[PDB]
Amino acid sequence: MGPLWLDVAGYELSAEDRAILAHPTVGGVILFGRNYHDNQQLLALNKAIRQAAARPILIGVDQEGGRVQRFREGFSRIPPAQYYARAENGVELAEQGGWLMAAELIAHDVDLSFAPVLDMGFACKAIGNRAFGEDVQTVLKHSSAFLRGMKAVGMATTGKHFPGHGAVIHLETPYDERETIAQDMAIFRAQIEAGVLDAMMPAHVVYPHYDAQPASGSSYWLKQVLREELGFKGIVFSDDLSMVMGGPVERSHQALVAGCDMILICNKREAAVEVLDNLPIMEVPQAEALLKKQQFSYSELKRLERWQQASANMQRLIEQFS
Ligand SMILES: CCCC(=O)N[C@H]1/C(=N/OC(=O)Nc2ccccc2)O[C@H](CO)[C@@H](O)[C@@H]1O
Repeated sequence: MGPLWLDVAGYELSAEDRAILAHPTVGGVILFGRNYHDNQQLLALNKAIRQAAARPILIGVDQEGGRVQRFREGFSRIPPAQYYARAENGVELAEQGGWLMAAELIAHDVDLSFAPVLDMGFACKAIGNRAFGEDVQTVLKHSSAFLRGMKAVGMATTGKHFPGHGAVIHLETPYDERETIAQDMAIFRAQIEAGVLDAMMPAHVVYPHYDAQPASGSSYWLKQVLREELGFKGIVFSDDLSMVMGGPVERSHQALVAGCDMILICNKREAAVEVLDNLPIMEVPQAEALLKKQQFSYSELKRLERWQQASANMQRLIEQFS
């Protein structure tokens, strides 16, 4: 596995996608709604991605529930992360949501969902009900549940958006000017200390009190804090670098230098090709810890009472608070 995550245009691999997936700088494919028509087509696409690469490769998607669930039709609908703590058995339901989301992805040959959201509060329009709660204990309590469900089916976990995007309220980059973000960061600290996060995705947010760089490209945030002060041992992602530093190669290089193990380039095939063409090849062997640890089909999954219940329970929960 190489450092680079990239994406494809549609439902099937093109000739160019195939040549791209063969390149050892590629380490993963991130999927979107546009890569999804139906269950069968998705299996077919993921099998083609794995064939084209002819080596282990990661397949990921933003499947959080609520406002962020790329694959809905033919899947169990997963509620907004916010809903769990609002039920009377929020921990129980949040673990069901996590296991169910992860289990259905796996049934469809997807390695991981980029989740859970560990941001605190609902006031940032882009986060909103994607957050588990509005205080440290509600977030920890309910994200841990969700995260235990992911782990139970053998899916690696990615906390986002480090060090916390919950308080972001007119430049190329959002700002959070509080002189302390200790509570937001405490959430991330507890999950790291508990050893439950396989990976971390940082926020594209500047915390001026702390550092001039958006956290996603910050040596302070990604190395001094994330590694040194907090002891994170897992995979650090960058933010989407297709969006100061220079062109794609320099941006990719600054992200890697800053402390990312893997970099994402979405929605810009020519920037990705420029990076494939020009970046020296590096291996990211420790990204293999992100490959799903289980294997099964959807109809095997549906034979579990655990599935029959989580599925009915998630639909019920969505109805309750919608
Ligand atoms: C903006 C709130 C934080 C967020 O939603 N970040 C997501 C995220 N956001 O991406 C962008 O905002 N990209 C972008 C923004 C402006 C210009 C160009 C790209 O990308 C990742 C991969 O898809 C997701 O897993 C992240 O959770």
